[PDB]
Amino acid sequence: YQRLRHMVNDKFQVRSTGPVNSLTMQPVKGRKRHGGIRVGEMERDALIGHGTSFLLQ
Amino acid sequence: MDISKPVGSEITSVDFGILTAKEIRNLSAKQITNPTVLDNLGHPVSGGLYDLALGAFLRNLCSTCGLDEKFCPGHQGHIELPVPCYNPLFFNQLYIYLRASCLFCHHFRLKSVEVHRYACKLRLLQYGLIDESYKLDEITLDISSTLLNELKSKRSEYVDMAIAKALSDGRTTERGSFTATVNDERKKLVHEFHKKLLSRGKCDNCGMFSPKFRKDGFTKIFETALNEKQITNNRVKGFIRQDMISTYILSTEVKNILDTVFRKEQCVLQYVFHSRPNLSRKLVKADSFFMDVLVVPPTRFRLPSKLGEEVHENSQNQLLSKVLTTSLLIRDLNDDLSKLKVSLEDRRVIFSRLMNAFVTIQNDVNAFIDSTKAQGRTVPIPGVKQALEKKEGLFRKHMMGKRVNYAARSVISPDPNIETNEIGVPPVFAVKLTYPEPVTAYNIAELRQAVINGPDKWPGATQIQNEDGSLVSLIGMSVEQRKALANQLLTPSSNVSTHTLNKKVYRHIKNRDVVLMNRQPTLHKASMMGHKVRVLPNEKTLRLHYANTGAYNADFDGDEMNMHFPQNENARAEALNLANTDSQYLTPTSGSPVRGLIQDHISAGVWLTSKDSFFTREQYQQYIYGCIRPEDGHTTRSKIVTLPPTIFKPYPLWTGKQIITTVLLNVTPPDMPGINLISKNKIKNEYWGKGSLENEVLFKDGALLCGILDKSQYGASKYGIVHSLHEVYGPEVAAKVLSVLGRLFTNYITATAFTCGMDDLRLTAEGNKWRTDILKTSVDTGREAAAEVTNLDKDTPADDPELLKRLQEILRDNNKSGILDAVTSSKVNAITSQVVSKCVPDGTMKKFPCNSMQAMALSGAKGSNVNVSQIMCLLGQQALEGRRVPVMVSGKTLPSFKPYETDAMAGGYVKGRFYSGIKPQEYYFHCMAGREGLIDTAVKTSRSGYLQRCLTKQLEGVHVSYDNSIRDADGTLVQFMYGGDAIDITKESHMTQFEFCLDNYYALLKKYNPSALIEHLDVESALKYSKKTLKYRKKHSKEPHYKQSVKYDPVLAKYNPAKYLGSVSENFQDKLESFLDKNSKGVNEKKFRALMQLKYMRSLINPGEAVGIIASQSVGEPSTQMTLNTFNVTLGIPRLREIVMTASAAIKTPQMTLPIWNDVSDEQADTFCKSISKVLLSEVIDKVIVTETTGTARSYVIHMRFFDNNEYSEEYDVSKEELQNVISNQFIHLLEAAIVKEIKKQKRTTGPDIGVAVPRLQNSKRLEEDNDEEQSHKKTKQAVSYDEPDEDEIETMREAENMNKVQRDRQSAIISHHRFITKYNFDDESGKWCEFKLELAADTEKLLMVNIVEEICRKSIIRQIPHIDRCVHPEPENGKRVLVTEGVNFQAMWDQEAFIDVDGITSNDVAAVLKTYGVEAARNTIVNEINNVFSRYAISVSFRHLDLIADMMTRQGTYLAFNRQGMETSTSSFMKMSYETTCQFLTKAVLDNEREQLDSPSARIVVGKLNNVGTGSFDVLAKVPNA
Amino acid sequence: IFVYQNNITPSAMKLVPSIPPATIETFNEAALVVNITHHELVPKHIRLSSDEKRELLKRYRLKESQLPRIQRADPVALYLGLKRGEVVKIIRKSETSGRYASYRICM
Ligand SMILES: [Zn+2]
Ligand SMILES: [Zn+2]
Repeated sequence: YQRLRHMVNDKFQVRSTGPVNSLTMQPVKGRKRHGGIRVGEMERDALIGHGTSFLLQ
Repeated sequence: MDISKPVGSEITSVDFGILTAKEIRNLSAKQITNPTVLDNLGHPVSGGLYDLALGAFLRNLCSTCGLDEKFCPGHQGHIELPVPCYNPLFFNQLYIYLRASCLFCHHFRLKSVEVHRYACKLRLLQYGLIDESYKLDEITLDISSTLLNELKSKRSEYVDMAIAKALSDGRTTERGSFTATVNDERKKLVHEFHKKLLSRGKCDNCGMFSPKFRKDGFTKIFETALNEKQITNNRVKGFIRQDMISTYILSTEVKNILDTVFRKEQCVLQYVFHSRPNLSRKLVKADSFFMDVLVVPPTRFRLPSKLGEEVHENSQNQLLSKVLTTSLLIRDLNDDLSKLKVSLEDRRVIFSRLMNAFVTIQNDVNAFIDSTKAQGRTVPIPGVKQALEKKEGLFRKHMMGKRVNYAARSVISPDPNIETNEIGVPPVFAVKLTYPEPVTAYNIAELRQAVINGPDKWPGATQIQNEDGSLVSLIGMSVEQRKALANQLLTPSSNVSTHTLNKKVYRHIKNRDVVLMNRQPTLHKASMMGHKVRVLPNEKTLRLHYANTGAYNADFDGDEMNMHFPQNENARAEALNLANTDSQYLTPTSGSPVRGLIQDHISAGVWLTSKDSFFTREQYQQYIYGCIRPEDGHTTRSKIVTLPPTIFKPYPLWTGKQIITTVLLNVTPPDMPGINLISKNKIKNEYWGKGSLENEVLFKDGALLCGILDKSQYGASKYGIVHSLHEVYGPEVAAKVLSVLGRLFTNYITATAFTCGMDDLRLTAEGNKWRTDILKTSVDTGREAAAEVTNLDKDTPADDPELLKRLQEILRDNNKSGILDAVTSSKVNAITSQVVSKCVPDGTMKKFPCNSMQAMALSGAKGSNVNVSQIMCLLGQQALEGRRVPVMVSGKTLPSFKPYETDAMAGGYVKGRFYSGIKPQEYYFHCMAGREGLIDTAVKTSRSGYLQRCLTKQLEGVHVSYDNSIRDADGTLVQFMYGGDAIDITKESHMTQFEFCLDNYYALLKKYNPSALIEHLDVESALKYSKKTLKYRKKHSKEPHYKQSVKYDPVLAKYNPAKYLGSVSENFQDKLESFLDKNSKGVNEKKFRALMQLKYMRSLINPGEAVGIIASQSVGEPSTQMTLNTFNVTLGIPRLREIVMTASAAIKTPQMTLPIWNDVSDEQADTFCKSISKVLLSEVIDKVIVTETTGTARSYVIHMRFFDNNEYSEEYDVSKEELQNVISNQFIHLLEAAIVKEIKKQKRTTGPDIGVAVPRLQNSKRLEEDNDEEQSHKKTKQAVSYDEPDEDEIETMREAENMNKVQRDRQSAIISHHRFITKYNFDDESGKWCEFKLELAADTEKLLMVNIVEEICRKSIIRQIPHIDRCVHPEPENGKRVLVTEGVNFQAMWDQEAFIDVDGITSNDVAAVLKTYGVEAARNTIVNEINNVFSRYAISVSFRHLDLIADMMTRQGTYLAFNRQGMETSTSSFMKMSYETTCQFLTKAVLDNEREQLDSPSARIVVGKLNNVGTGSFDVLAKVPNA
Repeated sequence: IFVYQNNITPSAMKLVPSIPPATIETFNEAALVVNITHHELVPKHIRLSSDEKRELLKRYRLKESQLPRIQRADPVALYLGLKRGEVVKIIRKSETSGRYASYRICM
């Protein structure tokens, strides 16, 4: 057996309330910077899909 | 968001307009005049971009609101432009109005009566009345002014009357009615108006010509001088003026021209610029297109970017400083201009100084707004247009999608010990993710502990919010302070201003919380479900159960998942009751399951439920409690009930099947009876020995009495045990059964393991003998097939010289090699099938159930009988791109094989298996075929990302209304009923499973409780009507669809399905009645009818359901499975793109399906095929001999040697007479034109230019990245949207909207019609040749006549029916005798009534069908064609989705596609702005003076309003008792 | 109804909507060779009375334009001789519900 060099849990992150960009006032990008997880157009579409308006809000 | 902080005011609508200079000057906090931003020392300079009046900056307080950097919102300022500038966004429009106006009378050059006609039509369109706008054109009486003014009066009279009449009724409000069709009619007119405006040259009012205005890329206009004809026109029309009383043009001159024109033509422009009536009564002024000032955004939005230590200057301040420098310079130029003047004459310099001053400030203004409109500087600084469209745009990157708080990301790890509806949360996330829990009397105990525990001990609390609004962090505090604060949580509020409020505790995520689990790409809503939090100690990864693997399309290969923690109870309720996992058992795509156990559990079940599996009392009870724990709420009886043993004497023993009976007996409700189901298995009875019935799955009163349980029962498979349980007991019970079975099989696999080894791969000595004997016949097959394709009798030897010459002919042709490959492959594959059928399983040493390799393939746990046969028998023929192994120019498939070898092995046929090993030749051939697949995965530009993105943006608003109809976001009706029956796809499964429903009558009667409904519905109205429709339907059964009765329409059209029992689809009615007739079986046939009627009632789609998104997701998500290439017509994603994305009128493969009669024979139909198929001269010619002889004149003797007369007449249906006409009329005229062109081309360019350069013949690390290197980047990136169209889609978007006497007379007549021929003799008797002599001049010299003739022959058409290339006769499709055409022309086929049934002539071309047969026919073509794309890849998509998509494409009565063009006719400008060309759609919105009603999902997201779909489709009001 | 053979003069075509309330409809005999409403893909289109339209706009609380559209120059619209405002009832066979009544407004 061979052990592959990669440590897959390198992008492991958690954010409650971290820093925000001045213009958008939205969670700033950066795992190590206590950054936010992006909810993109597809996730927006999925939340519209369930008809789950408060989850989208 | 704080529930303690409610909001009383709300934005209902957004109005688009232009800021006036007077307006900006008043609201401005400070006038910006200085280009410097900082004084010396470091303080902001007064009158600069960092002035403190624009807000708090550099630890200084704001000089307007007095607040610091935190609380100061920032304030707007202004720059005073020394000269007016053209606003870049509205330059194109002001340009249109400048070119359209007269420079003398200062009216538009179009006649006033024609202008008034547009003003009238546009006024009537402000209100929703299109019919009246067209009826205005009917009002009709070089024409006198007294007559034309009466026409304007009569037209105005009709306009005022039509508005008042419609205003009296509920046809239009005072604010005016506005629909997409109304918008379409407005957009058409405003376009036609500007087109007519620009077309006029000479002014129709005063006959004087105006000088034409030209433009460049940048905002700058020039005036082209008039011609002498137009200058003399000004002179003669100069006297009539008295009785009534290229050069650059400055911005002021243009503004002054438009100022008077906008005053004089105010009446039409009032309706040209207002979408709805102008109730504000504002004047339409020209200065809206001009900028006399520039607003300076607050310092807050222009802060200098800080990256580590370096503080970088803001790019907007840089662009603004440039505008300030130029403004100070023009102020000096105007000051020097003011000084001096008596001395002038040379005024060419003062205008030159002015032109520079104007073009410089304009450029600085342009550079600030839109950089791609400014001059090149020696990458430029981005403008405000560029800021809104940086990449995807501000709307897409920061409005439609956003980075969120209270969310986590981690690699997922499998876990069978957690519930199927749960998520294993690492304690790392549990101590950081908190919920704002308000402290009350019922939860004071729970939260006091959390407060004491603090932010590092779970379940704790990170913070506490007091009723005054302040926050108290528990992070730095010790156990002593936390204990004190906990005893202060329920203290009464002293302040009367906050007595209403109560404290909040920001408590750690507990095991009772909801979380949103997401696995990207989120192709369908099942990839974003609600999971129950289960904090697992000593964990560093997110734990997920195997039942969730399908829906997320997540494999535990190092995948990543996003966890979202919603922060309010409304969001909680939604994630627990709507988006929760258990409510996502069935996908809305086909209504089939996406939840079930995957591998070990399937193999465990086949062993556990086997007859041989027996268990003692101790063993049996252990397996029960092992998976069912009453303390975890798994039971329904509060005591574990147990069945008696199946064996009493000698020893008490329980069967394996009894464990399955006991699990159901403890998880299903006691009040309801047991499940009754007769299903089947994947494992055939033959495997279980003689006379076994172990394939028949039998459940009688919730007891497994016969058959084992496969992937077909507790996997994600329709009509299995779990699905049957789901229909009878609900989704919560089915979820419990899945988790219970999941535990049982995990525990069973721990006590009784499952393994795979070499013993499972071996054949017996008998079985291996069969293998060698069948494969011994395969050696002959190679040469046999080679002798068949080559056409050689008695089967010639492998080394035959004639055969080897014949195989060479095959080698050089791609088609000939294809015939050889397909024949040899079919023959060797027949030998493969024989080996496999004999050896597996009757020849395997170890046999099922013990042969685990065999077991896994049969159970559906993993693998198939094909994989099993490659392992134990042979790999077979290695197929490469539909053919065999590639062959070299030498005729060798490898250097080891003989040239033109007639052997199966040489062609790639592998006799070897993976157990015994594969030979080096076979190894290399396997390497070829193995790689071939991975190459296809590398070269596959087709993506479902953009296709789904286009559908979802146009269908987002489309949902189910409370009146059961399918309505868009703006209330416009799309469908009158969902799929014409209003059924939810996630319910339409057992609705036709009548026998199932009958066997479970009392179980379902208890489920669909009618006792609490009988008082709310009607039991006869619809049932009586259903009989009346059935009566008239049976009367016209044999009659055609056009002759059918229209007296009574369907029962669903007249009676609400949720209020009237019996208002069911005629499809359901016919199916239900047919069951009661064909099956005569204490349930009556009348009481069963009522139950099924009630089942349909309870299967209705809920009002609010986003059927739009669901439809696009149901077309998008499965279109990912058809990314692979063809194994003629366009298939997969390219064909789907031709329909949905581009709605092409020019299809790649246009076809026509012609249904042939019964009286027309197979020979007659083939003769008919030839009669329509396009025939070329090339197709009938065998040889052309050109005898170039130069004498006296270049003589060219062209002899056309055709095939025999009877040969081409039987192959193309072409006569000798037909050939004569084409050569004598077309071919010679085409040949003469080609020779003349070749003589000119010879004398034009003598040769290529020597020394002069000619044109050349023809991310880097990313393209060299392997799949493990490329998927790792996708593994970490959280996608902005739906992939990218940068492939073929971008290039598709690159399209903007001795001779006889009779023979002598014939020759002489042809000589008079052709300039170069001398002789013309054609075979009239036999019809085999055509000879003609061509005479050329002595100066024409050398020419390549053969090559010239050749090219014209394949260009000459003998016979062709317009737009049709070839008509073929395929195999009868589903019993229907049809002919497939490679072209479309209905009117031509209409004349072939003797052969074709003109009422059944199908066509794939939607646009062609629309043009001839109408919108409803095109609509039916869309639903059929999209279905053909999915049915080919064996993908089932509900017609309810396709019908909705088709209805949306045909909403305008035309064929609209899901793209920028189709979208143009949509109410929401915000939806349009968030799709593409944000500034362009915004400009169109402002110019229309549009009101965004905020009714589209996109618009609501933009303004932070709750979406109107689902939970937002109503309002919640509280009932209060006191008066 | 005026059934022409090959073509009509552009000057003559202007005389068609010149005499209201009388309406003139032109048809090419080559285009009338086969009836389009007889085709399997063309459902039964029925023109509704001013009262039937009035009732439909009430049941669904619709505005004329808020309905699915049929072009005035659509082959079936030209067949039944539809005028702008006239609502047409379409009885279409579905492979999910069977007979289904849908509607379209001619604009
Ligand atoms: Zn301020
Ligand atoms: Zn004029």
